[PDB]
Amino acid sequence: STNPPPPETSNPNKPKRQTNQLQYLLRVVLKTLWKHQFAWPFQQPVDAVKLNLPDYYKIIKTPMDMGTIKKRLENNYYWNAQECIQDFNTMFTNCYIYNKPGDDIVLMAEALEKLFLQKINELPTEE
Ligand SMILES: Cc1noc2c1-c1ccccc1C(c1ccc(Cl)cc1)=N[C@H]2CC(N)=O
Repeated sequence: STNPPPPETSNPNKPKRQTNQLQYLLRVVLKTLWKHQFAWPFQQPVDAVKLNLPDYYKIIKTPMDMGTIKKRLENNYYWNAQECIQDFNTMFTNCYIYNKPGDDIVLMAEALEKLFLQKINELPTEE
């Protein structure tokens, strides 16, 4: 039983920019969420082998995690903030698909998502 290869965190043939929104997304949004007591399960790809979740990557075909997003930000992988926000959304959606309402992992995701939305409600001037 193996995990899949993780998502790419660089790609020279994908357009990219440094923008004020993307800088904020790393410096403020990601960095703040990272320090939350409920960040830890979302700080790396799901290790389905270690966690003994053999069906995880049968159900979840578009993995995404904050460790990946951090790397993407640091490497200027994104063209715009919206692309990074989409990744965060995929992370949350995955968690809500694989688990169920009331699970502890879902309480963790819901708290992170609430905080995320608060942080992103106001960004720097778009570019
Ligand atoms: C992300 C993600 N989505 O699902 C899971 C994770 C996850 C990642 C790393 C460590 C643990 C997990 C947890 C989990 C469960 C309880 C608590 Cl308190 C904390 C985390 N759950 C699995 C699914 C599972 N059913 O085990």
